[PDB]
Amino acid sequence: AVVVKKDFRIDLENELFIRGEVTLVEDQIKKPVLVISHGFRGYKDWGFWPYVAAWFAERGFYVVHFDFSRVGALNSGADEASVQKLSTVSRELSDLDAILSNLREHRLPLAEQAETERISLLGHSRAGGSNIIFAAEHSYIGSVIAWNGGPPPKAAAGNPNPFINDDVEHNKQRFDTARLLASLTAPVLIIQGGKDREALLEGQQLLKEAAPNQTYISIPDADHSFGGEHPFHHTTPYLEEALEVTHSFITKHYLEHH
Ligand SMILES: O=[N+]([O-])c1ccccc1
Repeated sequence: AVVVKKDFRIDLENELFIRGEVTLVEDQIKKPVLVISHGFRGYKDWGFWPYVAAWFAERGFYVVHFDFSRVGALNSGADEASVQKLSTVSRELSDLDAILSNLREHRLPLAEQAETERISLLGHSRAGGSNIIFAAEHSYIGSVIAWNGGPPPKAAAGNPNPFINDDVEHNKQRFDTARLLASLTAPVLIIQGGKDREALLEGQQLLKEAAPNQTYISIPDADHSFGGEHPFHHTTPYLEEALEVTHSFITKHYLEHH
């Protein structure tokens, strides 16, 4: 049982691109799909992501994780205005659309082993919110999990990004995850570490109050990265628990029960 890792690159407009990887144990059968989105400071090789992708591949998934367009732009020497424009939630939604379209058109590596009837999303931090938005707007997403994220987007930390300020202001209803969670009939899981930063914990309580239909799990002693921040020598009890709970939540919802 070898975990294969197949690199790919999706060419977008002009000089932009998405680099990604498919992680899979090749069993000559279609496997449910997990698409992973990294957080605002992440990239596909950051911290626990390679371990996480392999962990789900060992447990029966066809896994996709990838660099958002803004990562390749930065690495390619794009200037600050270009990188800032690519850093909106709106661009995340568009990059996810390119990943999912290429998956659904069987252009990703080993796509004959992807069960595209059974797509789940896993998003970390800021991508937890954008994954909820994407899932709510796309019927073909069957379930979504957010790790230490979920609340509606707002202006990023550090330097002012005006494109982010405009994106947030022109999309207040569209990006309101409390309203989206309340009406989404697909199962949503939010895992939140109890040691995380305290404006985030308050945002998470508003989601649970707004949308008690969904599933909210606390890991009381875990921080924003479940201890798996870069570099990654080994897993942690908080990351293993988040993986277990995420896995259990997905399989619990594969069969339609009533
Ligand atoms: O209250 N909670 O346990 C909770 C609330 C939001 C997200 C995760 C857990």
